[PDB]
Amino acid sequence: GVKRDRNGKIVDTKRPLFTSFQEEQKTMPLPANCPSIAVMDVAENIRAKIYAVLDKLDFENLPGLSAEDFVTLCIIHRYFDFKIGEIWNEVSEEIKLEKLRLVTTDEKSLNSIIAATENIGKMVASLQSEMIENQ
Amino acid sequence: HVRHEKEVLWQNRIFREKQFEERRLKDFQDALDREAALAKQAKIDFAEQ
Amino acid sequence: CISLTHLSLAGNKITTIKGLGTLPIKVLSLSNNMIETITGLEELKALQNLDLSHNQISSLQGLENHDLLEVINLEDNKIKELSEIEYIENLPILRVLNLLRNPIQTKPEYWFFVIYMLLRLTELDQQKIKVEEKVFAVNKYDPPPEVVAVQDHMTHVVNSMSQPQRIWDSTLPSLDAPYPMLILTGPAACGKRELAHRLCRQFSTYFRYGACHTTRPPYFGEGDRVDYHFISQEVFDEMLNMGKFILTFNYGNHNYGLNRDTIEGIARDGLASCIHMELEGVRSLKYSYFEPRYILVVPMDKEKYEGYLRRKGLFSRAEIEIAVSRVDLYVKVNQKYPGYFDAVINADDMDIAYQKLSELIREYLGL
Amino acid sequence: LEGSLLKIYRQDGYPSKLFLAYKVCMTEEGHPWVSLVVHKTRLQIAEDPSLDYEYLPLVGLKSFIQSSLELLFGKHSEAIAEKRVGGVHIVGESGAFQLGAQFLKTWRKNVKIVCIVSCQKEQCGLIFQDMGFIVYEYSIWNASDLCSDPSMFVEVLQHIPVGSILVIGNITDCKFTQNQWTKLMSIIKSKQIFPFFDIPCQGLSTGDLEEDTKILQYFVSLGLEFFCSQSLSKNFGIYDEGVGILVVAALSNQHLLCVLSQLMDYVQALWGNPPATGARIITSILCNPALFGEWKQSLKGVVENMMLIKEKVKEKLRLLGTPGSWDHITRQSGTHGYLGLTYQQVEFLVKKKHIYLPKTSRINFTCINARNIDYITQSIHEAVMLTEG
Amino acid sequence: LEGSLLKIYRQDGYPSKLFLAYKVCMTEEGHPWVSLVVHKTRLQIAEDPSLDYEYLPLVGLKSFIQSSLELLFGKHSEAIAEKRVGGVHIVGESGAFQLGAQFLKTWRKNVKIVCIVSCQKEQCGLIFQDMGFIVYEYSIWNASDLCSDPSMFVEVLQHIPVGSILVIGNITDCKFTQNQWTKLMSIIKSKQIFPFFDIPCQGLSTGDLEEDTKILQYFVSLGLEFFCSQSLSKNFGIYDEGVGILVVAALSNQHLLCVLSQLMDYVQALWGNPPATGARIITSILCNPALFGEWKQSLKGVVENMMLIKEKVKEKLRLLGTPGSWDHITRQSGTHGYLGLTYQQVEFLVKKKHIYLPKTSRINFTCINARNIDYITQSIHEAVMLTEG
Repeated sequence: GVKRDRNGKIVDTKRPLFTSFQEEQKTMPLPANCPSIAVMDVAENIRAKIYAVLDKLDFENLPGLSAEDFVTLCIIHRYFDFKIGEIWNEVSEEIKLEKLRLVTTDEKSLNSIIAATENIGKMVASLQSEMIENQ
Repeated sequence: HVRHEKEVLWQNRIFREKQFEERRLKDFQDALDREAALAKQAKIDFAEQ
Repeated sequence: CISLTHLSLAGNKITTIKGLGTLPIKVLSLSNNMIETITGLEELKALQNLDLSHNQISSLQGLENHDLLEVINLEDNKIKELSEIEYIENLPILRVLNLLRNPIQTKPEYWFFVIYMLLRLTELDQQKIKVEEKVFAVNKYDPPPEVVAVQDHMTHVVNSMSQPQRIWDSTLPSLDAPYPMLILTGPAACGKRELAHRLCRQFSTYFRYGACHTTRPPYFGEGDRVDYHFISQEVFDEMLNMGKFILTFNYGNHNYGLNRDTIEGIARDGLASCIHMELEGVRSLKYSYFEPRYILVVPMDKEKYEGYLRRKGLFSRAEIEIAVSRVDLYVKVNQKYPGYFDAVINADDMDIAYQKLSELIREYLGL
Repeated sequence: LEGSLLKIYRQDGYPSKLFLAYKVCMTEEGHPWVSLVVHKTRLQIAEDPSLDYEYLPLVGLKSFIQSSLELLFGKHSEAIAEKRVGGVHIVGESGAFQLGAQFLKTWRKNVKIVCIVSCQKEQCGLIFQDMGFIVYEYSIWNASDLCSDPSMFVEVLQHIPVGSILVIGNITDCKFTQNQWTKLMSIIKSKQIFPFFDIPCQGLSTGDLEEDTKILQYFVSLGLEFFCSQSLSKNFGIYDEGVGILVVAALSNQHLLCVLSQLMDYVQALWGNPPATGARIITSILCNPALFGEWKQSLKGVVENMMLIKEKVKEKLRLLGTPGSWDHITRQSGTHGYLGLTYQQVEFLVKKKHIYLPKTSRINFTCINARNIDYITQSIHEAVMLTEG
Repeated sequence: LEGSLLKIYRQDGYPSKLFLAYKVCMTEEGHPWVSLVVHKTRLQIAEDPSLDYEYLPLVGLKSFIQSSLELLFGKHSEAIAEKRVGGVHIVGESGAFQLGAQFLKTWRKNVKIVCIVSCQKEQCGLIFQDMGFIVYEYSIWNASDLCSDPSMFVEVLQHIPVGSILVIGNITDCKFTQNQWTKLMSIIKSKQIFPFFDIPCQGLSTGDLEEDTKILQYFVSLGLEFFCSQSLSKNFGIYDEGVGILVVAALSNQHLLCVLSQLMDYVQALWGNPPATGARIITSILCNPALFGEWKQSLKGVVENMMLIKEKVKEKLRLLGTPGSWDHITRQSGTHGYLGLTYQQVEFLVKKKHIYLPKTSRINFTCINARNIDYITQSIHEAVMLTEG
């Protein structure tokens, strides 16, 4: 359910990792024992495991360089940090509906986190366009 | 990680609860201390007179 | 005129006020005058309502001698200094204050500083000082114990996050059996660091000491990168700016913090870690999710610790009383809070402390 | 007092006498149930060299307060902070009732109407009639289903008058649905009923601390106003401590402070300072994750000790030929429940087998053990034979 | 309750600020002093962590209650053989009155009247009148004596109506003379008056239990109907745990049984079950002869320290030339004693010297030590000369 263009280019800098399931899901309290949105995926995915297996084999210096390889390598490399960012973003969105008011000290750390995440996403999109131009 | 820190700063709402808790401690004593001093003002006025 | 309960000379040419002395002038309105000082008024104790607006008054020390002064009005004057704010703070009855149109009125630091000092004020420049506003001014000036600790830890998290990261060796997959970590907190060098070193001596196959960092150059007797990471203040600040700090604590205007890589290096092998900790660092640690075994090491004999620090030599005169006060504070905090620390051991004798630590470790791991 | 039942049980020379009815949670050795974490925490507490010898706080211990509020109002509760609930570190266990009675006779003296379950008649009536409050009964316990049936509670919804002091006993089995619950509160709010709760055994009533008072969390989420009593030293293992907590619930924020302005004078004129040393074990489990977990599997062992042993005893009764599968025994929540045995069967137990129990056939299932489980099943079985027919 | 003294002392920033009324038992430095037996007491409580934690009944763990019974009865007298005397577990600083005043009001229907001391009314009679009572007052804390004075006491005794109750509270300042004992007895006999006593600081009112109870020993030898209010949270000093007892005397065994039954009912109402931690902590020091004797010796030493502080304050105030009599401080007994200060001296101390104490100035002299008392007396002398001059 992850969407790209007609060639495989990233189309988002805020939530590009949201699949169809994340998009159809909203912010509500979870069921009694049903796992969260990420738990079942992590138990049943091979997404974050490709990052680990590439790390086992020297992630950044291997033969077979190309545009698609560059795009996928960058996506998989930044996926860990940006997925942590997305988890804390969905935590913030749930807090938006919690109303269980927290101290404003929690707001500034979240602001810094989302600022860094947005900068990372925008630079990743620019670097996508940059390798496309290179090829 | 931050869920724990989210809950710890939820307990900082006790400080936010302490905001008015110690206002009460002072709002009815910042008036009595002013009122307590008025007890020594009118007793010597007519006494001197 | 001893019976003079009120006096009013507004709009006159009063240069300086004299002669009044101890008159029971409860209300004094002297606006639109040429008043320059506050002389003569200081003993007007019965003066609760003072009006000196549209005047030429600058210094206000002496109106604070009006132990009953409740309302002060000095709008449109030549007041510029903030010392009178501390002076009028000593008024337990000052409830209304007016300082508009003044040059002092231009620096909102005056505004929130009046709000902070004068918690007894109910009104400042014709507004009512609010409930949350006074402690907002509190959190604008002084750094709160738990709240400055919170801000330091949040800034640590912000700077550590803002850089690329990696799966840490200190984070083990086993949730209920993670990397074994130990924290021994207490006053300044009460042997708790020596206790940790002794633990690494006997339990060499179990533990390995973790050295805290510092902004301070190497003091004599302390091994570099073994007791403290004696780096400069600039490197200390930078390696938070580079995303490697999670905590700090300040001693003698020198900050001491923990780099994550210190835990990563020891956890990279599998042997446990032991680090001596301190109050501000403990606050920053408890605000975090980190899971060591919290241990407070305190010598209850405050006089013995006092003499020990005085005879240690490397400390000046004032460095002993601070540590004694910290000892007492730790004792009170741990004796008042149930289920607070995982363990607390005496530091009056290193031998009994180490015996207690050894039996605690043996009952922990079932050795 | 009428302590003579257990007293003559103690005087009973019958070796196989078994008072299976004293409500406190047991080990199978006849001791009140203790856990290893209790002895451990007693061991670490023994290392305290110095003392803070001043009066203990009256609001309660911070971790203890947080635990009490989250158990009685929810892990995700909002009424905890803005004084829509209450927690007061009272003396003993009946101190909450007496403070509430003082508040009633001071402010709510205009109402002398009390609506309760029949099992709470004498219990709460002692305290209420000590100040003149009239008590009215409805038996929401079922003498046929041998549990608390929701149906006569939906009838009691019409039975209850307006604006009474509702004392709640064992409503766990009165399992309404969520819409039925909403109808229940719509009836209550239309009658201005002010309820009074008491949860001294949270954790062992249903096996989960949340499920015991989950209906209470949903009560306070609607803005209800009610008092409550709570104790946790019982189901934990340290029974003898006996220091409870008064729990308030309301909507207005400043009114609780106004009530506390008088409660302070009350508490000063009544005791002044209750103890909290025993509560250190309580927090030692309820705060740390490893001890919380270990004591939770200890609780699950206790769960197997009553309700799983309930099932095994029932299977043994079926094997012995006891008519009817005593499923209501397993269906009764908590460690205590009526058997439905008549007077002439309780008397058979007490005389022939000297298995003592109150006249209402309400035994305590934590007293059931696997040591002489054959004897217990045989005693119940022969009671059924010789007294049912 | 405005506990302004300690809180303002803690929140003050003056380096030479000094508090003279620490709420608990003091060293020469301001620490929560304990007898050397408490360090052993904690160790000899921890030898039994494998307890099953059996409840405390309405009577409680009668080891503690009985030990305190022989305490307040006197381990030296023979009032027990008269089987007219009993006692009941109380909690905190007020349960003794909560039982005794309630019983006296309820069952002495013809006697709703008491003549009390006004000075110790703040501690005794406020709880006494909390049980719905009508009280006459003798304010024997004379202006000249600045301590409890038997003169106006016996003067009010003369005008006491037939069928009243007499209160002799924590006013050991009135070490009533033998002639005053006989005059009191003669006035009581002609009117059938019921004596009442309150010593919340046994071993602290004068130093030893027997000296605190000297006139109490005389009354016990007389064999009268009297109650003995007491709070072991203040005499032994478990202010944290907060546990004590009340003692009743009557003229027959059936009356004593009625007292015991009514007080058990009042216990079931007020707290139901007494706490165990404080009870066992008190037991550990009461039952053990070594701990009990050394506690008595050390408490006598602390009381003599208090007396030394009183004498030193008096002598330094008279030496510096401070106006007014000063032997009134030594006339006062127990850790509580006035200084006879005016509002102006107190306000000057609070403002400039940051020494906090009420106008009555009933300071705990164990707080003051021989190290800072010189500066304290100099500051008081300065306050008096600058405010009263």
